[PDB]
This record gives sequence, C-alpha cells and structure tokens, in this order.
Amino acid sequence: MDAIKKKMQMLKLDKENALDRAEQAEADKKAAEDRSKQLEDELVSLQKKLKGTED
Amino acid sequence: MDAIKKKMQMLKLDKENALDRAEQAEADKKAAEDRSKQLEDELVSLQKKLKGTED
Amino acid sequence: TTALVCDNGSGLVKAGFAGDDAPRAVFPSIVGRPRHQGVMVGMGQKDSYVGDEAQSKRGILTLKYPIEHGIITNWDDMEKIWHHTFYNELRVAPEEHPTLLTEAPLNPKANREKMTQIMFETFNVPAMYVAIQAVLSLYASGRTTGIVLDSGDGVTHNVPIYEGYALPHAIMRLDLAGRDLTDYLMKILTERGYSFVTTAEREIVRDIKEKLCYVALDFENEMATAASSSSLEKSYELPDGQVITIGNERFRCPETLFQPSFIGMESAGIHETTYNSIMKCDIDIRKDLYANNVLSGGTTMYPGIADRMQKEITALAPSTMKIKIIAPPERKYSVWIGGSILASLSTFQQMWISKQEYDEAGPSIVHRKCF
Amino acid sequence: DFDDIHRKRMEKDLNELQALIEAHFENRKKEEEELVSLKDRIERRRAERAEQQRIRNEREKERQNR
Ligand SMILES: Nc1ncnc2c1ncn2[C@@H]1O[C@H](COP(=O)(O)OP(=O)(O)O)[C@@H](O)[C@H]1O
Ligand SMILES: [Mg+2]
Repeated sequence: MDAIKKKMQMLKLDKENALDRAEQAEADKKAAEDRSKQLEDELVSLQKKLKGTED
Repeated sequence: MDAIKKKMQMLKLDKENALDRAEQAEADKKAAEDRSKQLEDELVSLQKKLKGTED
Repeated sequence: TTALVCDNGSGLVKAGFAGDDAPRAVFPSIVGRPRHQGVMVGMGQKDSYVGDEAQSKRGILTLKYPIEHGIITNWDDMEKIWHHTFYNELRVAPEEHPTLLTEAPLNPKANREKMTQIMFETFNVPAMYVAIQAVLSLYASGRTTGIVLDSGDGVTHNVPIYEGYALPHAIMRLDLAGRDLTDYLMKILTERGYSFVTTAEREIVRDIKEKLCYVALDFENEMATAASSSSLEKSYELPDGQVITIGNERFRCPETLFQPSFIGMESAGIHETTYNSIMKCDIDIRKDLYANNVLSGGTTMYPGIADRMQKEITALAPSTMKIKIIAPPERKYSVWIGGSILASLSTFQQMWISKQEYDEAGPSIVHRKCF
Repeated sequence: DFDDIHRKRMEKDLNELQALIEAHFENRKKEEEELVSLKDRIERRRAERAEQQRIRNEREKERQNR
C-alpha cells in the first residue's frame, strides 16, 4: 500500500527528532551545571579574599 | 485492519514520550543556564565590590 | 474465594471476577417487554428479554433502560438485570462471592441504601462494597494523583484527587453524557429527512454515533469546510438497506460536550468544568493536576477529543503550566479494570461490609465508616 | 505504584504486535490463495457442467423435435 509507509516513516522520524533534541539539551544542561559549579567555587574564594581585604 | 492499528498506536506512544522528554529537557536547559548566568552576574558584582574595597 | 467486580453503569453492564484484565460479560442494560399480540402458540415467548437478548429481538420490543442518570428509577427492572448478570452471564451463585458495585458521585442516598439492601436480602451475598466510579479509573491508570473526567453514558463527573486524598469540595458533576448526545444526534438527523422515533431506532442512532461521529479540533473551520467541499460525507447502511449520508452532523453531535447550550443546558462544557474543578483546589497542587489530567468512560472515545480538550485547557490555563491529557487505549473498561485491581488488594480485604454488620445497623451502614 | 506500568505495557508493546503480525500472515496464507485456487477449480467444474448441459439439451431437442 501507500499510507502505511509514509505515516510510519514520519512517526519514526518524529521520535528520532525528539530523542536527539532531548540528548542535545541534556548535554548542554550538564555542561552548564558544571560551569555553574565552577562559578560557585570561585565565588566562595572571591568572598574570602574580599573579607580579608576588608579586615 | 487489526494489527496495523495497534502498531500505529505503539508508534504514537513512542512519539508522545519522546516529544515530552525533549520538551522537558529543553526546559531544564533553559532553567540551568539562567541559574548559571545569574551566578556569573553575582560574581561580577562581587568583583566590582572587591575593587571598591581595594580603592 | 474470588470477588465479583460488578459495575452497573448506565448503558452497558460490565462484570467479571476480580484479578483479570477485562470484564467477562459486557451487555447493554435494557429490559424490553413485547408490545404486539402474538399468535403462534407454544413458541416459548417470554415476558421480558433482558441484556443482549433484547438487542436481537428489538424489532418487536419496547426497550427501556432502568437507570436514567446514575440514579436507578425502576428497581424491579434493575433487580432483573442483576439476576441475569449473576446467573446467566457469569453462572456463579452470589451466595459464595463478595461483590463490589460502583456508584457515581453526589447520588441520592436512597439509591445506595436500596442497592445494598437488595444485594443483602434478595441475592444474599456474603459482603458488598460500594466505590466511587472515579477513584477506580484513577487506580487503573497506575497513578496516585490527577483529576479524572469520567464521561460515562449517564452522567459526566470530574473528581480531583491528590496524593490519595480526595477533595470533596471540588467535585463537579454534570448530567450531560452519551445518552443526551444520542438524542441530539437523533434530533439533528431530521434535517436531512431521516426520522428515527421508536425506542428501538435509538439503538440504530447510537450505532451511527459510535461509528461515524468525531470531535472537531476547531469547530468554525470544520463548519466552513463541510459547507463548501464534500470530503466529509460518510455513508452508512441501515439494518435494511437505504444507505444514509451524514454531512456536518458528524462533528456537530459530539460538539455538544464542549457547548452544552446546543441541547439547551446552561452549564459550561467539559473543557471548562475541568478548569473550574482545578481552580477550586488549593494553590499548591494545581500544577500536578494540570499535568495528570485523566480521561475515562465510554463517551471519551471520540476520535480527536484528547487534542481538542488539551487545546481548550491550554487556552484557559496559565501559559507556564504543562497540560497533559492521559487517554489510555483501554478507556471504556478503565473503571472496571481499576475495580479489579482494588478488589485484588490485600490491604482492602477488611473494608467489605460484612453481613453481620448489616444485620446490626440496617441498610444505613453504607454511609458509616465502611463507606 | 507506577512500576507495574512497565510490566503491563512493555509486554504487549512487542508481544502483541508480533503475535498479531503472525496471525495476519497465517490467516492471509490460509485464506487468499486457497480461496482463489478453489474458485478456479469450481469454475472449471462449472464449465464442464455447462458443456454437459449443452450436449444433453441439444440431443434431447434433436430427438424430441416432431
Ligand atoms: N467507540 C465509541 N465511540 C463513541 N462513543 C462510544 C463508543 N463506545 C461507547 N460510546 C458511548 O459510550 C456509551 C457507553 O458508555 P459506558 O462507559 O459504557 O457507560 P457506563 O459508565 O454506564 O458504563 C455508549 O452509550 C455510547 O454512546
Ligand atoms: Mg462508567
């Protein structure tokens, strides 16, 4: 037939598109999270040196 | 027919789950990156305050 | 022993033993006395055909449902239906089996008390328990939160539940259901020339509604398209020939759900009573109810309703919340599957209304702790 | 809760599809080819009946024509 092929292929394409988009988003989320952790760690030391400067 | 409809329904369940996961991951990325950039801005303001204290 | 999970419903009686996947016997709940005279002698003509037997001899019967809107209006016929269900469709005497009936929310007390009195005196069951038809549909989905819209054939009710704690002040029961849609379809078919009047032909109109009607994603665009092209006109063959062609009656019959002004009802559609039921809940559980909206009941089987309802609620709800509509493929029997699961639980085994308890407090025991 | 959804969904997600495909394949194989072959066979028998009817009708009309 004809309809089954096109509908099935389009739906599988939709699933694959959503999956890859989710993977890209999660990768960027993990990278941003680690960079945020770095920012926290540096900010604490910045606060400590600021406190010493103020003393 | 009979089995074809059920197979389509399976292909649609995969569609919904993949699309929902993609959207949720995208929202997670947006939230995490906003968190990181706000932390970076806080770090910048701390640098400027340290500069004023140094002056 | 095993429990009998009966589910009276209104339009289809669904029954079966606890612990299975699907009801054992599903048959319309109609009792039809013959109306003509009858000349053949010794033909073995009975005085009332009930259940699925009266859907085959419906040409010479006057079918009449014993349950109007959730409530039961004709107790003798309902007793006959129960007797048939126990003895001929399951063939298990009720003297050796607990029963788990189901009842719509906000129903009259006398109905429930009479139901338990019948089950304990006539059929003489060991123990029976009455459960609200929406909690079961929530069981079947495997959730524990969510707001369930159980649009049956008699009455549509919308019970919100969070973390297992039902919210009794947020139940919105509306009496528009499948039967009113059948009557409205039978009333708008007259605009093409087809007149169905007899109570037997209501079944034919019901079959037309089931097989052809669908819910439009956008109503005005469909009304405009059906009035220009002819790509919608689907034909259907009556039980005697003379095929009929349904035009824009296809999506106008089930549209009554979202605009109850069509049949003259004042209230708002099923798309807005759900949002109102949510807004009556507390401010901190609205996100979970938004994300876990559950559909159940027969009438929610129209092709394309899970998208129209989501579009409507997304229009009403705040833009940030995610709106998700759970529409399992086993929608019709969702209440009964949930009933089977509940009856199969070990923790539930001591909640039955034991017969000695009924003997001590009378039929008013059902409103007491054993709910 | 929500942990039986896997054990009641994933099962039929593949087993039901495969079993229904098997049923369709076996039913088509059993039905279509056998029906077409049997109809051809009955058609050949029908043609032979037609020939026998023509022969008998002609011989009886030949004799009886008086
Ligand atoms: N496949 C279908 N499509 C559209 N409507 C349906 C379908 N199946 C059943 N219905 C409608 O739902 C009704 C049955 O609802 P049901 O869930 O059996 O009610 P109850 O809650 O009393 O059991 C029927 O009267 C019919 O109008
Ligand atoms: Mg119901």
